[PDB]
Amino acid sequence: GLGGYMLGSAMSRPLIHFGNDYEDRYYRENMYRYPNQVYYRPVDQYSNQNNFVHDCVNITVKQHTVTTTTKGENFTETDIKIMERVVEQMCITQYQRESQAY
Amino acid sequence: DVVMSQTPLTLSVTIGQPASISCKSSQSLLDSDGKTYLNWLLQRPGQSPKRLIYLVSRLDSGVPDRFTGSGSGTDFTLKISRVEAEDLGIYFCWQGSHFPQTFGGGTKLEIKRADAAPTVSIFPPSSEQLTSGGASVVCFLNNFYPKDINVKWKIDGSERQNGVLNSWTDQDSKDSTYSMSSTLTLTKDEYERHNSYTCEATHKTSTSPIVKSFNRNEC
Amino acid sequence: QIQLVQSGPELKKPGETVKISCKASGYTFTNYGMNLVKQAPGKGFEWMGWINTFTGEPTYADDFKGRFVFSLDTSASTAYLQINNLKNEDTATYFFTRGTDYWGQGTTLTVSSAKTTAPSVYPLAPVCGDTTGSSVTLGCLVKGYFPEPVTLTWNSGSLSSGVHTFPAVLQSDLYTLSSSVTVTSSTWPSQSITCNVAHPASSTKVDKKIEP
Repeated sequence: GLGGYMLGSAMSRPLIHFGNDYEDRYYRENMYRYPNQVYYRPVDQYSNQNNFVHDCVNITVKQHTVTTTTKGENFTETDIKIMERVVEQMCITQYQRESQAY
Repeated sequence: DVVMSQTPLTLSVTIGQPASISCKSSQSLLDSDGKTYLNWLLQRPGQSPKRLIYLVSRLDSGVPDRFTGSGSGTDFTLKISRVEAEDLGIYFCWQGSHFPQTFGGGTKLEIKRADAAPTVSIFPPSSEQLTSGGASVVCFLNNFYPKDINVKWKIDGSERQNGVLNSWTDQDSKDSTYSMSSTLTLTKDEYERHNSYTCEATHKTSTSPIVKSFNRNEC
Repeated sequence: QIQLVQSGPELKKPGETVKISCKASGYTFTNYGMNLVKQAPGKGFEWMGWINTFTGEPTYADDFKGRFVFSLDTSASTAYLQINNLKNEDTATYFFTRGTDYWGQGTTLTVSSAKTTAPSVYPLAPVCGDTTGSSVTLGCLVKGYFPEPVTLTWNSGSLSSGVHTFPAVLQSDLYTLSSSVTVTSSTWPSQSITCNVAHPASSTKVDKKIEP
């Protein structure tokens, strides 16, 4: 499950750009439904950024949808689409943080 | 423990008309994560609940714009701008914002339809039951409307209440009517001590009772 | 095809245990949290808690953090609700839900020292309106059984139109239920109309054709 995973501190949601003013307007009006912090394993447990990141995205996303759908939610193809993109940026930033403090 | 107060208990509406349902929680439903987890579900007769709206106003796929959810803090409203056949059933809110989650009492939504006199059928005890020393006289009063109805049993002309058990179905999805089942059970000894058995229904569609009866003497 | 199929009806004695299961399918099991709801007879819904399908960690509402256990068999997409040291208060129908949108059919649990009593099924043939409307109504009477629930169908489920199966009624310490089916004056006795019943609690299943 979440064995050995740490909850990172909250951060600003990354402003990810989409050309169509619709998806943008959608991410903006829906980011409150997405995470603003992530789950990660100590960085000394990965060989590179891509491994830390891939692992971080799957865990953060999963935990988020199971705990939020419990209270009442619905994540479409678009919601998942957007979430993985945003969480990935946050995971890469969480990576920078971890390696910087080492 | 947040208490969800849903009103009204029942609603009777004409197709095409609007319907409003209310859910007020004892405490604010704004969750710590900034969201407001207020859900609206629909439980059709015989079916298990199905969610129509989540997060106060978001529609689940398939749900018509006819349905809208609004409110915030403690006042929430489920609205149907134009009600219709398929909508009949029990509605209720469910809040997931605080531990423990709580449900509203529910609002039974009745869809009005033209009046229908009950179809009445009376059944003498089955042979196989008269061998066990018991006797049951079953009477069905099916597909009527409005729901208000009253059944009365008479043995040789005397009203009989002892031993009567009734059961009513919810509003039907197909023809939106109601049905009733009334069963009079007595001992075979007694059953054989009387002749005519009558089932009388008092319903708006008739000023005089809608009777159905038989004579034990198979006459 | 998103479905939650819960285990069947249960009859237990005060003190025994029950492990109710819910087999899920039609979606990614571990992406949705699961809730457990209780509904006492004629009462509203009561939230028992939830399970994190990803971590497996269960969380119980105060009234259930004593004798209730929520578990999973992730590989099989199955959730479990176990109730230990059963009490009469535990009598009710329990449901598993996918978050807040989908529900299972629910499973009815009865806890009482009383012993299972199979139902008696009597057919019901006409004797009134012959063809004053060309319609025919027949019935089937199920009485004196314990406990809830029972299952009824006409001709194995091949006949579900013009059928009315009413809610069972607690007579003494026994339930009674009836059902009726209306058909065209021709269709009967021309064709066979049989009544099907099953009382899980008492491993019972019976039939009873309807004849003039």
